Amino acid sequence: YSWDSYLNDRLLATNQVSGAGLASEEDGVVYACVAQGEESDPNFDKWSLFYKEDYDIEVEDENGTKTTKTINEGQTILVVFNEGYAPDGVWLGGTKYQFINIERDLEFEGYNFDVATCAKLKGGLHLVKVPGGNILVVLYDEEKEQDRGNSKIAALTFAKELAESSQLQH
Repeated sequence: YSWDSYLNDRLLATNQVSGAGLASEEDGVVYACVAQGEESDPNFDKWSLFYKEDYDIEVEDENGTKTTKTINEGQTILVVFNEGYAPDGVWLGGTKYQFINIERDLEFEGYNFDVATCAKLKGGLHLVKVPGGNILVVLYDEEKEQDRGNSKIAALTFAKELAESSQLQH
């Protein structure tokens, strides 16, 4: 597909998320995305929310020790599903999110899902493994009448649609 159409009609049309993308499970790199930017900003760059090439960050531990870490953003998404923790945080689009929770085999209306949630200032994201070996990335923005609970139901509802038609395979 051109996944943009689909993401917009099925997910962004809800008004419950600020953005949505698909990542490959192989590298965790978002390859299709939409952002509610629209009003909003018309020269708004949706990719700015979802993609950023490898960069170094400076970290200071409690000791006062300063190190550099090279952030590969996709990898920070894979570590949460692969290991169940985030040694560096989850980074997306240059923004740091805090890993709050992972729920494996969460039951949503007939289907099971691995779903992770991370937080930023006045927002966050949900990550859901969906078929085709994809990760669904959903953003929410508390300044836009969105919240963590409703964006997650919205992410799960979209994942269920994908899981259902993935089972028409003929």
